[PDB]
Amino acid sequence: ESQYQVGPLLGGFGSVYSGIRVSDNLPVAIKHVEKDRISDWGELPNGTRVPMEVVLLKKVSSGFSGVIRLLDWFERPDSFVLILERPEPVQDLFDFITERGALQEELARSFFWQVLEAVRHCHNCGVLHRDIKDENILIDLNRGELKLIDFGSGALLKDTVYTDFDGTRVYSPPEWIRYHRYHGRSAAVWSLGILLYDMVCGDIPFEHDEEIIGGQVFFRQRVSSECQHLIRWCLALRPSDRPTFEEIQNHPWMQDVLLPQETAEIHLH
Amino acid sequence: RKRRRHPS
Ligand SMILES: CN1CCC(CNC2=NC(=O)C(Cc3csc(-c4ccc(OC(F)(F)F)cc4)n3)=[SH]2)CC1
Repeated sequence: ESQYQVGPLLGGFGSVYSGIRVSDNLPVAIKHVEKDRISDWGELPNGTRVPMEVVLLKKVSSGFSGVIRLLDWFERPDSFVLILERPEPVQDLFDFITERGALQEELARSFFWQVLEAVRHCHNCGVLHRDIKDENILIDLNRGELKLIDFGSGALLKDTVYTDFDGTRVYSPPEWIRYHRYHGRSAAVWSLGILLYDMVCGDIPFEHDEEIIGGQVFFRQRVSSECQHLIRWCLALRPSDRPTFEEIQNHPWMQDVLLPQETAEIHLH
Repeated sequence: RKRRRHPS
């Protein structure tokens, strides 16, 4: 209010404004969420009733990571306001892929590794993001670091079946499409396979339900056999046939990853 | 096929 200098609207991008924290000129994003539009609510450690998004953001925002950090939040009469970290300079991964086309595998490896580490961090914090996609990934173009955003479709991580989902349908697995259910981890691995294909091919593999359930991955771009193999494994139709995060990260295609700064110097600067 | 965003 007096704490923040409010700049322009960032980015059908909800209501997120550029901001500067007054105390120390920190770049922030100021995200407004209408109470009437929130379906999932939770309670904080002290029983303050808040949107689930706030609960999940607090759980992941302790320490450094590839997750955007919630710095503060406020309740207003008809909304919640969320103060989030803002890297600068930044571009989201969707626009990056649109402008550059299919990524070199070296770059895709670095990015994909970082998303994997970020999603492991969420899972270690008891959080399932449920909307892993290029649009929800920011690239810090100077540091070469990726940041996961928008926990508005997320849930507490659990080992039992999920029967609700409001993420992005084209990144959702066939068990969701066909049966209206999924397990968190295996569904996340499906969406990571869609993302990896998107990176190395320049667009997602499936647009329609029939393609999602079909179990057929055609490569439009030149992609190494090892990368093709990892993608097809992540997109196994049967959830139990998909790799664990450990198996992904030990896959031959994932060896010799660049550091974020190396990535920035080679591909972004 | 146009590359497009997809809402949640
Ligand atoms: C597809 N979704 C729709 C809802 C959107 C808004 N919902 C969101 N939920 C979040 O937690 C957010 C956090 C956050 C922190 S910094 C930042 C940012 C900075 C610059 C941008 O502009 C660019 F890239 F051009 F520089 C765009 C975004 N966003 S944004 C996010 C994307």
